[PDB]
Amino acid sequence: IINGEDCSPHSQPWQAALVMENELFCSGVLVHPQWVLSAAHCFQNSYTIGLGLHSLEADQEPGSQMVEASLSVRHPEYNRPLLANDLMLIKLDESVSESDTIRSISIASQCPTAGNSCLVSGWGLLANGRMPTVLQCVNVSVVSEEVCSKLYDPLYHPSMFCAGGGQDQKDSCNGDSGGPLICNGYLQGLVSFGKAPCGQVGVPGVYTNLCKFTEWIEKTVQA
Amino acid sequence: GSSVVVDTNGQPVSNGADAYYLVPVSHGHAGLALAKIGNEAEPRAVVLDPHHRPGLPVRFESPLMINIIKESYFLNIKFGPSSSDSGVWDVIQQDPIGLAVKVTDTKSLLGPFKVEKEGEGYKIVYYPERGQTGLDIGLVHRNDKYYLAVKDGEPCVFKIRKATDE
Ligand SMILES: [Cl-]
Repeated sequence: IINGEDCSPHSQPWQAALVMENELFCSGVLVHPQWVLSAAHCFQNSYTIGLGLHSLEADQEPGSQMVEASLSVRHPEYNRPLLANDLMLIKLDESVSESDTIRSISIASQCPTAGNSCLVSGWGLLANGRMPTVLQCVNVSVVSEEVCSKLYDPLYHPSMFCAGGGQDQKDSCNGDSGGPLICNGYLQGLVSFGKAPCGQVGVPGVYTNLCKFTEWIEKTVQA
Repeated sequence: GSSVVVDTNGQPVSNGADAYYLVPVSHGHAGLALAKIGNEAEPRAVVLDPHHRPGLPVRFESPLMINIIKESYFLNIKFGPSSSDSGVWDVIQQDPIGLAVKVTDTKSLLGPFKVEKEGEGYKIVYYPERGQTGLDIGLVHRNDKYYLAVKDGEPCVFKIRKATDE
């Protein structure tokens, strides 16, 4: 997260850390007690998932859980066209007990509103190119589809939307993949891709447009 | 595939942040360099030069907001620092080499290469138009130089060494 600040601890209790050999490589979002939504580009054959975290050291985080997951389902049209449909559902080996620090979030049914200010959170790179010790939060604003397509055609697809690109240089960055973009109290997007470097004035980042997938998510979780 | 690309220390290769040497598994005595091709006055073709080891380091870049690289990702490959796009690889028809690896100073959001497991290391695969069919990068010997170029079925196999000597 570029030009953000430490999140208030446990203010984003749906945040999931996907870790590999004790290092974070992506985030995800708890959307049901047994399911984590993340970007399909973060797919692995198995996962270790950290819930209830603030720092990434579970042995310093009361209320946290480090849980295993074997099964995940990429959206069937992931990467056709290239970069599009960038979501997957990870089934935890067991359902978690929700608490004030581990909680699912509802998915937006309505698609993004151009101009609206939203929140993105993650443990990815800071402006100084270092990794933060605790979860970071920043606001970014949704850009119109007209501007998103102008900047990103031929790779813009309505399974995506753009946010950020302000004078404020607020942005997501590498290591924030798969984490949440929250708008007006609901999960609206997942961090997906963008033009490097992060935090360029006039260049928004691209997020998975989850309003397009509510039926597939519901069906997958129920099946 | 879903496999993470790793360096010679077994650590994931980063997305752009760190540079790495492509060390040929059976040519550790040689390394990547720029050379002249055709009638060009400036060296813009990529060769494996027996006089430079480990050679010019590269960075592997994907637009995805992740800090590791998987074998399935389309990549840009470039010489030089993250901040520069003057060393970006592309594959360009150039007689009599064939489809030669060359450097250019422009970069697409999504590059045309993948890094794929092969033998004891990895091969570089070029996908024209970022389609489904990949062409292996190997060596073409012309004008006393070993150019990196498409040589499908005869890839140059590399290990990837993090460039912490600099
Ligand atoms: Cl080595």
